[PDB]
Amino acid sequence: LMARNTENSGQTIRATLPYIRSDIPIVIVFRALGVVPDRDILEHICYDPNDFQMLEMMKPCIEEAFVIQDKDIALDYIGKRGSTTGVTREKRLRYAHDILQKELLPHITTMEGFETRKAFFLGYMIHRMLLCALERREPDDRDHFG
Amino acid sequence: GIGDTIADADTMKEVTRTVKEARRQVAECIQDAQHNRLKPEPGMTLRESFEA
Amino acid sequence: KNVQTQIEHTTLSTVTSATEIHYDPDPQDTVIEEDKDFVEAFFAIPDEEVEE
Amino acid sequence: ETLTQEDCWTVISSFFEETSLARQQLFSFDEFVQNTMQEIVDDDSTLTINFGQIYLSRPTMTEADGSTTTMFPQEARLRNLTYSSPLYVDMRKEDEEPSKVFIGKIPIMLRSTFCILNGVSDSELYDLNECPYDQGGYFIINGSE
Amino acid sequence: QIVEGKRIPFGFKYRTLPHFPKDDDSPESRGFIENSYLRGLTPQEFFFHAMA
Amino acid sequence: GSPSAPIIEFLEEWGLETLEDYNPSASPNATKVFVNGVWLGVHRDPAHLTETLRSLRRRLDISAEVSIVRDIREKELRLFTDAGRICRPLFIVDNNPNSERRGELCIRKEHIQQLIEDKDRYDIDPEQRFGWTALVSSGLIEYLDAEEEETVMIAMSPEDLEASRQMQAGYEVKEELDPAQRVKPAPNPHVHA
Amino acid sequence: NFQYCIECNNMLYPREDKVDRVLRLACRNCDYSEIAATSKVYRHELQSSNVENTTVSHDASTDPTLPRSDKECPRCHQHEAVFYQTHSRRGDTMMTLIYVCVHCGFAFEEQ
Repeated sequence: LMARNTENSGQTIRATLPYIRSDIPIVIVFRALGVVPDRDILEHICYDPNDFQMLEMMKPCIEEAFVIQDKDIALDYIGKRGSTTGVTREKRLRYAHDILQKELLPHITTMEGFETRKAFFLGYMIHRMLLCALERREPDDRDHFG
Repeated sequence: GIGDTIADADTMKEVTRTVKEARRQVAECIQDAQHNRLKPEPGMTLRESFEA
Repeated sequence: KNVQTQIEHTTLSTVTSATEIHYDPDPQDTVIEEDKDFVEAFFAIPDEEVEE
Repeated sequence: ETLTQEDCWTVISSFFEETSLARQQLFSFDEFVQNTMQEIVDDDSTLTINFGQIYLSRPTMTEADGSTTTMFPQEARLRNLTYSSPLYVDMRKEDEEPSKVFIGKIPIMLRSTFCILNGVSDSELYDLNECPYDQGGYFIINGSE
Repeated sequence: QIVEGKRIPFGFKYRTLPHFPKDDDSPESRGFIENSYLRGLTPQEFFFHAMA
Repeated sequence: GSPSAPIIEFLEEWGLETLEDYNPSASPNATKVFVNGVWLGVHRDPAHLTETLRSLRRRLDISAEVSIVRDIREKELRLFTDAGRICRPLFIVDNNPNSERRGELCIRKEHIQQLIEDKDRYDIDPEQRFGWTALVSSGLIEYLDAEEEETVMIAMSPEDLEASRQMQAGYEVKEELDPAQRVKPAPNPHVHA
Repeated sequence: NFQYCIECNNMLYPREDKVDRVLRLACRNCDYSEIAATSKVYRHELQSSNVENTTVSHDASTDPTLPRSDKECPRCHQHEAVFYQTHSRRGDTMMTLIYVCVHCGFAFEEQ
């Protein structure tokens, strides 16, 4: 999520998506399932009205996808396992699809034609986050046990 | 022995009296601080200066 | 209290709600959103250098 | 119609009549066995050689200058004997019939659905040098609990 | 009885325990016994004591 | 643990409970439904959906190890079943209302005497001296998960329940007759049933 | 309010109409350009609530684990009413303790 460096920039959110490799802004992954067009992406997260506050935080999030920008590049920015390999595109794309079917939210379903299901969960995940920075609830309790 | 632990019967009535007589002292706090008439301060906060 | 409130950070802590950005062309633009406006007009009327 | 406290016990006594102590231990192993395991071997039963269902076999022992006699713990244990049974998974190579080949040994947990005792009456536990109070829960690998 | 400088803490949910309403900021629940090791302690209490 | 399959059978099928999309604008909300964290479904009136599930555990039509949740503050209806849960056999109340005015106790002295008919056992078959192994098949005691507690409201002692029932119509308390004992919290703060 | 726009539903960037001198929104994806809806643009807000009506306890009556009042259900009609507060992390969000009837759902406040 990040929210420091009053100089950089506007409080922007990211992701990891194990087991490789770095940080990957959110819009990048929706655009890698079947929802590239904007607006629709926010529909999975929040629901206007709205409530721009909870959404606004997106501004900085989207900006991270101001280059995506479709389905090609998306899968592209995923070449980093790893132990030095690839060469380059086609291969990279294949790895991305594999990840989306085993790594990206491995439960739910590991079939093939079920990428629209994992599209909401992320929206659900990040729905929770927003509720806390805006100070709308409280951070779950690790005490459980329960 | 136990006897050394069991307070006088008469004088034990007056114990249970000053305890249940401090319920009323919370009643006048559990409900009186739902009408925003505490108040708080210092060190804060308002929920805490109630707990206090 | 002269001093109590004579050695505190202060700064922009009274605003905390807050900062709004409105786009207003002509130096005589507003709207609202409330009342005000009138005060602004009075400040401009005194045209003591407006042009500058 | 009111319900008294002395009754509650007369309820929760029933729970310990059947469920007993350590019931789940003891049960999280009574289900292994058959159980979910025959499907986990099928998740990777491939090789450019296929794995079938697996025959359930009671805990035995095979030794040189000896023979095939099943275990009878705890008359075992002290022979520092590990208390397992053999696994037998039908392998596929093609000759219609499978192959029933042995694949290592799996250590059984005393007093289970597939143990040497399970449904044995108190009067018959003694004969075997056991103790009607034991509630299982443990393994006797290498001779020690 | 206490704990980290605050009478029996809530959680789960908005309640001390599942034998109480919600928002029960009363002693008759939140860590606070009325009897001594003579009567002495009540279930809904016994635990509060053990966890302090 | 219990199979995660036959569980959705009683969910997608009933009812209606629709999967796939169903998001833009309408539905939500319209609350949702997870199962083992697997949010496949939207479902509307949770009302009918829950009571009817809970009655599946009381007949044992489904594994008795299943929890249920109704987070009326965060929406959702989480439904766990994966092994590793902890339980804790309780008594219930079942308040419609319908029979016996409003409440109250879900077991009758009858029940108990019947239980004792099996302590004297064995001496029969299966059948099977319904000793607890059936006291769940008869929706008397529900096993509660740790996360199921949140949505529930247990009582401590029957005496407390009886006092609350008498108040629902105004009934003396009688606190000047009790002798040295565990001074309970009397009477009962709100909490109607 | 800053929305998307028909054609290629996408973000909407701000843009002044110098010459004319008026508001006008647009997107960086296509070309669409709609008029403004208000002089306002962006707001800060240090925090002063975020619930107002926290719609809408529509699930309090079925909350066996909640307290209840006794008669006095402003409007509608009937007795019995569940209540509750807020309390979120910090405050001091006093305690605008609200309520809800069992045969309705009128968030009847109170001092």
